[PDB]
Amino acid sequence: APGETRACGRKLISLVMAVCGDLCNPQEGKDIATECCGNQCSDDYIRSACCP
Amino acid sequence: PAKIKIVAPLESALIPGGETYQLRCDIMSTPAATIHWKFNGKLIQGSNELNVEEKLLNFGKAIVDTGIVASILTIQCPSAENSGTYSCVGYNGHQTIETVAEVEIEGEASGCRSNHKSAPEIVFWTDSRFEMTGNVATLVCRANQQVDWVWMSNDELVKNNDKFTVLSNGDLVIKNIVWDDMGTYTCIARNQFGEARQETFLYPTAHH
Repeated sequence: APGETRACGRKLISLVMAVCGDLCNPQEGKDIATECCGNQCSDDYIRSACCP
Repeated sequence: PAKIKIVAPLESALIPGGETYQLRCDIMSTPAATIHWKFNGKLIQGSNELNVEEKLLNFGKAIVDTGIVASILTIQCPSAENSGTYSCVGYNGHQTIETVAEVEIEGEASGCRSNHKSAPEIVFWTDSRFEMTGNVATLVCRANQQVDWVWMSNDELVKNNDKFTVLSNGDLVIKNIVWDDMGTYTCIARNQFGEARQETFLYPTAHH
């Protein structure tokens, strides 16, 4: 993996866990991170996809 | 709506004297937050200053401004005089959050040379910044010494133009951000004593 595509997922998963907490399954957010680092996601999706 | 939340709190600890010790806190905040440090209620690092200039540049836009900021406090030669209450305080203009820890030094500092002429250290930085395409975003770095700032994107040097602006306080201003700006930006602080490096991250969010 390119380092850029690998730091992205790390920072995204940190924001997602910070927003949701226990309400977000770790493997569930890890899938959000993969999607939003390949393609541009909106802010609302990022902040709520793991815990509406 | 404004929100501020601890990602990594200070924890109380009993520490060996004379051995360098580093505290760290991470804070998620919308809008962007600043971190300062206190020892027994007295300020010892950082400031209350917010990035009001970027708010002006984005005035009248729909702002995301969400992300995590981080800060480290280094205790060079822990002695009994350093035992006390340490607090990391985050602040975003609306709310204030504070994480407190009792750090007690256990032992004596028989031999310890706290080199004031040591390398500079990046003691506050934008861990992540999320912002909407078309807006201005800012990546922050702050150092413990007087330094000259240089920023790198994808192993290329960042130069001042009408999009990027390297400020003298350590900010990297990026105007009219686009999805290709996504990625890691390294901030480099250089002086006569050494150089410090620290990675930051920018994510332009889709504009719906």
